[PDB]
Order: sequence, then C-alpha cells, then structure tokens
Amino acid sequence: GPTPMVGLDSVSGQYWDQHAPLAD
Repeated sequence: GPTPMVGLDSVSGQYWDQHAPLAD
C-alpha cells in the first residue's frame, strides 16, 4: 500500500499496508 516501508501490500504490490500514522 501507500506508506514508505516494504511488504504486506500483495493486493497492489506496493510499500506497506498496516494502519497507524506512518503505515496508513
């Protein structure tokens, strides 16, 4: 998903996915 990290986001192939104000 949209956050500046890596992994999890296997529904769009992107850079993290896990809600909290760096991960939203």
